[PDB]
Amino acid sequence: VSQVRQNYHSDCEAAVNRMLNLELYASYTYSSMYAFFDRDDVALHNVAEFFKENSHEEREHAEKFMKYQNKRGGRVVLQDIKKPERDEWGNTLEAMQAALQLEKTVNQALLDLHKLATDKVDPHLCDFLESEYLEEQVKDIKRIGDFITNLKRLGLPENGMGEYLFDKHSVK
Amino acid sequence: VSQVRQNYHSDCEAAVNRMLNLELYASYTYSSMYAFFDRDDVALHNVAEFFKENSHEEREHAEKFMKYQNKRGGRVVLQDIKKPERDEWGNTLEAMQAALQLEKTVNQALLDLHKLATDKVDPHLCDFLESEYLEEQVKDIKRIGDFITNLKRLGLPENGMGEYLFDKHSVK
Amino acid sequence: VSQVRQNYHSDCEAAVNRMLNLELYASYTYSSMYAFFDRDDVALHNVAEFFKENSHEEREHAEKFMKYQNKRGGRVVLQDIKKPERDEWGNTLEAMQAALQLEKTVNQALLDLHKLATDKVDPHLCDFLESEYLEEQVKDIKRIGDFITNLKRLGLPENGMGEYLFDKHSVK
Amino acid sequence: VSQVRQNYHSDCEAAVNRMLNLELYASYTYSSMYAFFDRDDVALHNVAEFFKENSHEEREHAEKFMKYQNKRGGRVVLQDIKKPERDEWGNTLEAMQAALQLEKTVNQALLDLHKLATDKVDPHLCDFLESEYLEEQVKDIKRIGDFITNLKRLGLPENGMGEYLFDKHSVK
Ligand SMILES: [Cl-]
Ligand SMILES: [Cl-]
Ligand SMILES: [Cl-]
Ligand SMILES: [Cl-]
Ligand SMILES: [Cl-]
Ligand SMILES: [Cl-]
Ligand SMILES: [Cl-]
Ligand SMILES: [Cl-]
Ligand SMILES: [Cl-]
Ligand SMILES: [Cl-]
Ligand SMILES: [Cl-]
Ligand SMILES: [Cl-]
Ligand SMILES: [Cl-]
Ligand SMILES: [Cl-]
Ligand SMILES: [Cl-]
Ligand SMILES: [Cl-]
Ligand SMILES: [Cl-]
Ligand SMILES: [Cl-]
Ligand SMILES: [Cl-]
Ligand SMILES: [Cl-]
Ligand SMILES: [Cl-]
Ligand SMILES: [Cl-]
Ligand SMILES: [Cl-]
Ligand SMILES: [Cl-]
Ligand SMILES: [Cl-]
Ligand SMILES: [Cl-]
Ligand SMILES: [Cl-]
Ligand SMILES: [Cl-]
Ligand SMILES: [Cl-]
Ligand SMILES: [Cl-]
Ligand SMILES: [Cl-]
Ligand SMILES: [Cl-]
Ligand SMILES: [Cl-]
Ligand SMILES: [Fe+2]
Ligand SMILES: [Fe+2]
Ligand SMILES: [Fe+2]
Ligand SMILES: [Fe+2]
Ligand SMILES: [Fe+2]
Ligand SMILES: [Fe+2]
Ligand SMILES: [Fe+2]
Ligand SMILES: [Fe+2]
Ligand SMILES: [Fe+2]
Ligand SMILES: [Fe+2]
Ligand SMILES: [Fe+2]
Ligand SMILES: [Fe+2]
Ligand SMILES: [Fe+2]
Ligand SMILES: [Fe+2]
Ligand SMILES: [Fe+2]
Ligand SMILES: [Mg+2]
Ligand SMILES: [Mg+2]
Ligand SMILES: [Mg+2]
Ligand SMILES: [Mg+2]
Ligand SMILES: [Mg+2]
Ligand SMILES: [Mg+2]
Ligand SMILES: [Mg+2]
Ligand SMILES: [Mg+2]
Ligand SMILES: [Mg+2]
Ligand SMILES: [Mg+2]
Ligand SMILES: [Mg+2]
Ligand SMILES: [Mg+2]
Ligand SMILES: [Mg+2]
Ligand SMILES: [Mg+2]
Ligand SMILES: [Mg+2]
Ligand SMILES: [Mg+2]
Ligand SMILES: [Mg+2]
Ligand SMILES: [Mg+2]
Ligand SMILES: [Mg+2]
Ligand SMILES: [Mg+2]
Ligand SMILES: [Mg+2]
Ligand SMILES: [Mg+2]
Ligand SMILES: [Mg+2]
Ligand SMILES: [Mg+2]
Ligand SMILES: [Mg+2]
Repeated sequence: VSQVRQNYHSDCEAAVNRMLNLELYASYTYSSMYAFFDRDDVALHNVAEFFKENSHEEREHAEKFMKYQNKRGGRVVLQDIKKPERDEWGNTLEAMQAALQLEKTVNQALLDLHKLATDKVDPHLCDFLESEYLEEQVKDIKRIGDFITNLKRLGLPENGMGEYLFDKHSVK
Repeated sequence: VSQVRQNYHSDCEAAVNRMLNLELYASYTYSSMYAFFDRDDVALHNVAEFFKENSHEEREHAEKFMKYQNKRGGRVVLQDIKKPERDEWGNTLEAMQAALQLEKTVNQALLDLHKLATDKVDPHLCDFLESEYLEEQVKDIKRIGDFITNLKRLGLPENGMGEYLFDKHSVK
Repeated sequence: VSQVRQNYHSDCEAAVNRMLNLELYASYTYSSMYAFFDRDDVALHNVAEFFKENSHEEREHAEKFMKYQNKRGGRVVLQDIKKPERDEWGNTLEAMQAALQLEKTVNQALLDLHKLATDKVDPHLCDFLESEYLEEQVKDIKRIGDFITNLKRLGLPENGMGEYLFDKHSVK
Repeated sequence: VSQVRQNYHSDCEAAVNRMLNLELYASYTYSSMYAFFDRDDVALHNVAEFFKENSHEEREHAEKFMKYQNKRGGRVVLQDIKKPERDEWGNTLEAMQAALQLEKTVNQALLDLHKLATDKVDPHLCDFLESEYLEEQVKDIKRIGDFITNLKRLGLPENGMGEYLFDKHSVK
């Protein structure tokens, strides 16, 4: 019943709230990875800062969904932000593998929201996802995949010298 | 039979001409609102200038449809620009309510043209509407809705002090 | 057993993790207030931006506790970030009253952590709280109290003109 | 009997002189590490310069205690600066392990002086230690711990290539 609401299905409104939550969950997982790589017994500061920056990006993505919801006349409904799946992330390779799976989980949720928007004939929501989320996700998945290939080439997890070299030449 | 024409359905060509006319109609309605708020017995100059700027925006939107029509090899066909529904617009709240309904009428026509372009499998016309019209319409509807909420909060239509305050702090 | 750990009690390590969580909870509550004041049927954008900025400040406070934990050789342990107490915040006065109580809840948790650090004879943790958190909390509580006094003076919750005036002259 | 003396216990005056001596001892140990890494048969110049800079920092810390003593009306009493525990420091890992233990010895002496100042109700001396010494010590211990983690990852002491890489990418 919002005065601005036009062509905005209840199902899309709810799916935007769920997508908002998933972006916040992804942010929190990257915060955990930042804190792990900043541990004195891990101490890979460029890796830590890579994940801290990703945490900020995902929070920005969540805030853009809040703004979107209000622009369309939907109502932001928040739920708990679940803690990350792990308390410790092993090493740079294990963390990047977890980041790749997280990025693909977020991408699948964005693609599913695009399919719902398509089914409800919502071109504005389709354009928003295509213009503000789907290309960044493909770029992020490619970047992380490239890093995993390099970490395997550098002999992770066993090769500690390879892990050091990655921190000093791939994320400086 | 234009040498440039490719994947451009006659129905979409005609609907672009009708959409062009509606943009010119919207421009003319905003011109009327400008002239009303510039009356000596209305005298809300920042409100008048808000509507004058919207009149120019809608004329620009119409000219972009003329250029689009020619780029695709369609032919611009003009019809009369109907005078606005009212000769006088009451007060800032009544005018903003009329502007919200006008913006939603224009938005519905753009969404209907997007559905026709989708049915005729015209991705260029879909992209044009998504990239050049649909996001501006959502932003404009949100802005006007926000203003209506504030005018009601300020006690319009009865509260003349509230109307003055809006002119001096919301559209300066 | 961290190689850096010195004079850092397990109880203080755990209380820092709980304090981290409370800062994230406070951030999330301010995010909710931002989204509420950005609604088309609320539409107090300077109030919304005040709360959005507070949301960012509290996230920064949480990240500083993560860095602190690692500097001392403690281990960051994350828990769920609980959703805010309300889904809607009434009006500027109700939201500022909720913000004052939230700031005093955070302040009481910081004072309780300072008392634990005092009992465990941890001057570094005491100094950190005194230098990085306790003075900002007193300033924030004073600012919000001052705003509540002004909102009451302006006739909130009933006086919508007063609410408009506050948005346009106290948080611009 | 100094005209400036107020709330300055004899025990704190003596403990400041002992703390002064320990800072000079720490400076001298870092001087020894500088000279070791500058040897032609060691030749890790960035490591050498790291330790030379730490030697200067500790001398500055000692001079600040001399100034403090005089500000409070105590009297500087100097003792011999004992030569460092070792004449040669093995390799970058052995030296960093010795530096970590030295930093924790200095930190424990600062914490013990803070406890004495607390027992004698000397808030000025407490503030001085908290503001000028205790946070730098936590930062220094964290930095050295992080370096030790990286040197172990790089295969020290056996992996000479790892030692070279550290000199060229961690302390450049
Ligand atoms: Cl709708
Ligand atoms: Cl529709
Ligand atoms: Cl619906
Ligand atoms: Cl929902
Ligand atoms: Cl659950
Ligand atoms: Cl785990
Ligand atoms: Cl995942
Ligand atoms: Cl969905
Ligand atoms: Cl054609
Ligand atoms: Cl085709
Ligand atoms: Cl055709
Ligand atoms: Cl036509
Ligand atoms: Cl007619
Ligand atoms: Cl009329
Ligand atoms: Cl209309
Ligand atoms: Cl149509
Ligand atoms: Cl300890
Ligand atoms: Cl101690
Ligand atoms: Cl303990
Ligand atoms: Cl814990
Ligand atoms: Cl619970
Ligand atoms: Cl509620
Ligand atoms: Cl609270
Ligand atoms: Cl506590
Ligand atoms: Cl005295
Ligand atoms: Cl005294
Ligand atoms: Cl005495
Ligand atoms: Cl002495
Ligand atoms: Cl002796
Ligand atoms: Cl020796
Ligand atoms: Cl030592
Ligand atoms: Cl002492
Ligand atoms: Cl290299
Ligand atoms: Fe994202
Ligand atoms: Fe991403
Ligand atoms: Fe990204
Ligand atoms: Fe338009
Ligand atoms: Fe597009
Ligand atoms: Fe418009
Ligand atoms: Fe516009
Ligand atoms: Fe004013
Ligand atoms: Fe905070
Ligand atoms: Fe104190
Ligand atoms: Fe605060
Ligand atoms: Fe603040
Ligand atoms: Fe020192
Ligand atoms: Fe130090
Ligand atoms: Fe230092
Ligand atoms: Mg309504
Ligand atoms: Mg619904
Ligand atoms: Mg979910
Ligand atoms: Mg759980
Ligand atoms: Mg793009
Ligand atoms: Mg690349
Ligand atoms: Mg021809
Ligand atoms: Mg035709
Ligand atoms: Mg028409
Ligand atoms: Mg007629
Ligand atoms: Mg766009
Ligand atoms: Mg706005
Ligand atoms: Mg260890
Ligand atoms: Mg413990
Ligand atoms: Mg808690
Ligand atoms: Mg719950
Ligand atoms: Mg005490
Ligand atoms: Mg201060
Ligand atoms: Mg003030
Ligand atoms: Mg004398
Ligand atoms: Mg004496
Ligand atoms: Mg001594
Ligand atoms: Mg001797
Ligand atoms: Mg300090
Ligand atoms: Mg560091």
